Amino acid sequence: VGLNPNFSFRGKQQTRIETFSDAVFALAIALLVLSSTIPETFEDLWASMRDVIPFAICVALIIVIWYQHYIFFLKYGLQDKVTILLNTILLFVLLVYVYPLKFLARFLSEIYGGIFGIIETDLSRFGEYSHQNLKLLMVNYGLGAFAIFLVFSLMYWRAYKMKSLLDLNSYEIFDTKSSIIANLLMCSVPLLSLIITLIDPWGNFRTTILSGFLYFLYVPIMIVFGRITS
Amino acid sequence: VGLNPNFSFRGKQQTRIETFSDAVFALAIALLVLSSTIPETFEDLWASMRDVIPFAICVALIIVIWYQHYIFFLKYGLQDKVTILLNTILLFVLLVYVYPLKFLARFLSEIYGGIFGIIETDLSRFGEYSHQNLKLLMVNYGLGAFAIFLVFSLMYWRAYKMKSLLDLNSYEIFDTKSSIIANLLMCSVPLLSLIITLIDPWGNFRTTILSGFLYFLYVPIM
Amino acid sequence: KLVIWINGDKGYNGLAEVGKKFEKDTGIKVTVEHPDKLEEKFPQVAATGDGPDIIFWAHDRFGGYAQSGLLAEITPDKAFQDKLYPFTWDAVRYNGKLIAYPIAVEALSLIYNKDLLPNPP
Amino acid sequence: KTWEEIPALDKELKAKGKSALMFNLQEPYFTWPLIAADGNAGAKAGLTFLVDLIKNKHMNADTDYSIAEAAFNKGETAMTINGPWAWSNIDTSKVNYGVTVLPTFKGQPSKPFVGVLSAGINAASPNKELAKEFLENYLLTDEGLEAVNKDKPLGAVALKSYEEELAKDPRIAATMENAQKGEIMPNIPQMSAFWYAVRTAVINAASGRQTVDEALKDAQT
Ligand SMILES: OC[C@H]1O[C@H](O[C@H]2[C@H](O)[C@@H](O)[C@@H](O)O[C@@H]2CO)[C@H](O)[C@@H](O)[C@@H]1O
Repeated sequence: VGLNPNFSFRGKQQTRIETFSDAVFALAIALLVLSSTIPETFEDLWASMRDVIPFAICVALIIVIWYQHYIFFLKYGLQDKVTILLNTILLFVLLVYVYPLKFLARFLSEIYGGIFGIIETDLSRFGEYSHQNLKLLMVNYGLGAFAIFLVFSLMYWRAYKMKSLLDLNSYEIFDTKSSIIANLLMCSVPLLSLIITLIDPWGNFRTTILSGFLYFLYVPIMIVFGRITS
Repeated sequence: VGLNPNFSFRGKQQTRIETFSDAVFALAIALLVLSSTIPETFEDLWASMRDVIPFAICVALIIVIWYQHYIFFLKYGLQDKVTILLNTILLFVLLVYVYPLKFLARFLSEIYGGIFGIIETDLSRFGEYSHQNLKLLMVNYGLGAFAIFLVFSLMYWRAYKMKSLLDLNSYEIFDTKSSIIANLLMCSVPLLSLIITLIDPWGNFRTTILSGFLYFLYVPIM
Repeated sequence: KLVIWINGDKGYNGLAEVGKKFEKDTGIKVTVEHPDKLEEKFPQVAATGDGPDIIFWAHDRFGGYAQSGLLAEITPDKAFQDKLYPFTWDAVRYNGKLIAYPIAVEALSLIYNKDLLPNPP
Repeated sequence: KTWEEIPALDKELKAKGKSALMFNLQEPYFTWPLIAADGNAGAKAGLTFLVDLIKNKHMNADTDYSIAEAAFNKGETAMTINGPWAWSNIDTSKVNYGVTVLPTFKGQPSKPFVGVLSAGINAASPNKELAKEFLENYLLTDEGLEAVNKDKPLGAVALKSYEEELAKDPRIAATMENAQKGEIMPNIPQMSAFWYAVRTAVINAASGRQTVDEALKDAQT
């Protein structure tokens, strides 16, 4: 049922923090889709169906965050001020990046649409694709991703700080320690793009290519950390 | 209380996946209605009252999905990655067909309104009803319905794959197997309309007319 | 004395509790024995000596006993016959004669520790 | 989490008719972690703090194993310093207890001495082979150590087969945490004279006879 067979799930009962959180995750994925205009004609209907690829990418991304949230609150059943604070920071970041994700997802769907040869529609709608704007694109979304994983690391550290109060066993202590490392390692990749973009070594699009290409190198580093624990 | 007296309901306690899901079903049916503009004059009010027939159709359709969801999570109490994945795909499909259904329900509510003789308002409001558009319509809402029943079949198959972990008895195994068949049989009707509209045997409205008729004979064709 | 031979991995204590209710309603003793290698000790002892009155084993060993003449033909009335599944009676039939009473179908399964292994092979 | 924040906590608790920390001050094994937290300059720092606790009336002068144990189990003190063996008596009482890392002193951790409970055979015994049988085939077995452990906990057993059961216990985790922050005692013959030197030194400074500087002078000799 769960991630670890040695973990004793303290948060099987639903709480207010989790109920509130569920609404906000639902509210996020739901308003991402339902923020669109209602089709009034066949032309609008076909236009609206072009949005499903961008939405699928966004939704997939948000549930992945929801899953990590579900697992944390399941593991520790925490409900204190500091957990509430860190939880709010998380939902706050999520919320401010919902509509920007809708944007990024639509933009990248057009770029990848052009490449594969499915469509040939204009990108002038997005408003001047300049070096400064494409750099700010990385820095923005990179700063968002870094923060989410940074907060997950802080949340696990708060549970680690309360290990004795939570009666955590050697397996659970190890999991908690590994979960901190995992989230800091996850955060490192957007932190590395963001830094590369902010320095801008090449002074041109090359910077943005490299910054974007680091997301493709998540998979190998994740495998190293997974292999080390096994 | 439940569907089967021989089934032991593992999901009587509410979980996060079910709470999140409930918000999204509510968020769907609620934003379908409340996506409309607030009437500022009687003219705007009487217009939003025409919209209730399509809303009733839509709401009825969404709770039917919510019911199937309620029964699945009640039966197995599942909460694993794969169940989360399949559950997300479902809510994703739902969410994409909320505003499209608001449109189809309005589109049919106008056509069927004209037939019965309740109203006599135009269908040019819907912007060219060409063969390709009315074909694409049946391919769209047919692809949506197929993919919702397809997902319900996958969800029941995931429970069947975990039969021993869930300690399912002979009655429960039978129910699970029957629920897979039911959902694949439900999915087959939209899969047929969709294939008819795509192949297009007649090359004219004879195709689209049939594609809509296969849903009216859901029970008999099953 | 009513003597029954059944394997030691089965429920002989429970079979004895049935035997204890039999003695209350009749007066006959019902001892339940579980000797080692009873499947190959029965056809040697039952042929020559007395051995048991009733022998319990999977149906596969009974055809050999039937050919050798070590088992009485079973003659159960329709009403008793009807209480058991007709497929079960077929397993206890050798050359159109019922050679035993069917009790239960047995098959090996994979028994696993859910704590050490939640999703077994 | 720190030793230096106990006086504040004690002021808070004494108002409500409760002590903060009560532990065995007579036996030096209990006071050594605080003394050895920094280290000499480290022993002088650690002991002066311990002396200031008794001088500020936070701890009693003649606090022994029994009155400390009893006070914690009764629910009079909020904290105590003890080993695995002490847990069973707490379980007997109706006290929701926790076992955790020892407090830090001067930022650095308090280094508790680590002991390995060990069974030795007396050289002047005729039953040497009978004792070897008992120790190997009956005591140092899963079943054997279980019996001892359900009476009064042994701590982290030396048996390889007991790793899973040890790891499932939160108190063992806290014990291993402190054991890593501490160090294993050398077995050397001088340990006896050492322990006696520390036992007197701590008692003299606690009661109010010898100074902290003069305690380490007499102890190093
Ligand atoms: O107090 C000094 C004393 O400490 C250690 O003894 C411990 C013993 O190891 C524990 O098992 C526990 O019972 O308490 C004893 C102290 O009260 C040293 O092992 C010993 O040499 C030394 O005298």
